[PDB]
Amino acid sequence: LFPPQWICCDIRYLDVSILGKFAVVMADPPWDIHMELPYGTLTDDEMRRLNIPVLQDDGFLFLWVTGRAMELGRECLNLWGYERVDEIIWVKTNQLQRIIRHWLNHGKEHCLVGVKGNPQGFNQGLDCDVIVAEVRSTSHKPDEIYGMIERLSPGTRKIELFGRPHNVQPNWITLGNQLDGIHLLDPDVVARFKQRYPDG
Amino acid sequence: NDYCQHFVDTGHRPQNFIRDVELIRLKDELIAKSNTPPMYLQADIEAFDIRELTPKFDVILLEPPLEEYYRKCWTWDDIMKLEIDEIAAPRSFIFLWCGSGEGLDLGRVCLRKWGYRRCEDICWIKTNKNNPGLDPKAVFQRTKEHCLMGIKGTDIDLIITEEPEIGNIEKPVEIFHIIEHFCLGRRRLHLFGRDSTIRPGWLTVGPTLTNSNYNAETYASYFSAPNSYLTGCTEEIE
Ligand SMILES: O=C([N][C]C1=[C]N2[C]=C([C][N][C][C]3[C][C][C][C][C]3)[C]=[C]C2=N1)C1=[C]C(=O)N2=[C][C]=[C][C]=C2[N]1
Repeated sequence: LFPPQWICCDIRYLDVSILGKFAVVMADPPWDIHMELPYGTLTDDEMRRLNIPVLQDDGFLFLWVTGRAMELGRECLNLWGYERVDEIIWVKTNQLQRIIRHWLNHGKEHCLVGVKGNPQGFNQGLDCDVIVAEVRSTSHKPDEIYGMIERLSPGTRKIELFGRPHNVQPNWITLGNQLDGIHLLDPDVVARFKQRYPDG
Repeated sequence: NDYCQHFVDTGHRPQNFIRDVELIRLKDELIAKSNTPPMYLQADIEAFDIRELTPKFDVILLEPPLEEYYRKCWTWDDIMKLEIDEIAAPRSFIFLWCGSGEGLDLGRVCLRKWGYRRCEDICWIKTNKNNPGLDPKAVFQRTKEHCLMGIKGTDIDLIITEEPEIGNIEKPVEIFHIIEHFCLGRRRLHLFGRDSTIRPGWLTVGPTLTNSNYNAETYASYFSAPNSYLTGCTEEIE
């Protein structure tokens, strides 16, 4: 196990190649659901043009979706050269395990699961595709997904895009523009960073 | 509590543990007052000029028998060839049962094809309380089915029941409750319905139906001014 690493940055301008390859990529991106939202978004093009394909030779993508981002994420996920093999739903329960509140109340959140290439070693079929968990936070996923994924690919390198500070977990490099600076430890990335960003 | 971490220990799906699974009673009774007689037509849909159904439909429930449902079938290939656009009304809805495999994708392709945009994704979440305990492509044990809701022209999104006895192909009735509570129109069609699903306010059409009562002129007669427009939730008009 490897302590949390992270890099505050615009995930539009960064040279993700320096970081190499991960068995698992996850993103909870700030989609341009045109609500005039209370945080910064990416346009569709920005998302399409995201430099995902560089991060994995083989392995899995965990992409969170919502509203129209259910259609666009599929697009993004195909354009990035993944096939979707699973769609995890999160069921939001209160502290008493009752469900919580577009023609219907949304009681669930969706996380598409993409595969790329021929991945091996994975304990496929260990978890099931429903997560039942309290809405402890505001706009965040549940800790349960880091559980499910480590059980899936134990001990491998994993990266997270648009991860905010509390999403930082062992084995996970977290990229995002709301992280407290840079914290890196894998010397082979330290090496590759310094020379690519000679003064950050 | 990690109910995924638990399921792994035992085989009790996280959904096993969801406790509670000003009444809407008038709405039910107004649905009931408005409801047409049930109708049904035994028909080989593949072998069946689809345009032989009228008037156009305010709502459509597509429950086609997937290869996967079993561990004559329809492939997404076959389903996608249907000409649903041609019997949907200008302002029309559709509820398409998609399974949990390719259907979550190919059904969206279907919706766009027939001129729908998906505004809701409804999940049937199955429990294994009576049975604590996959296709090769899959990564996780699959424990839900999806119904996609589509709109053409300008209650929660979950259903919790026990996993049916395997090979029993039926979908929770709750679906009808959700449709009927939207008050979308009285012109309602169930494709690939069975004898078992026949229901007042619905035209069931499918190959396995053992009897037919359907007649276009007669059916049409049920929506002749002043009944054409009604919600299904309104009163009738003397
Ligand atoms: O770090 C960045 N974004 C952080 C981040 C991630 N998200 C995710 C959500 C959506 N939550 C989804 C919920 C529903 C589904 C289940 C899980 C929870 C909401 C807000 C949010 N802010 C960031 C990096 C960057 O380069 N950049 C560039 C340009 C503009 C913005 C921008 N932003």
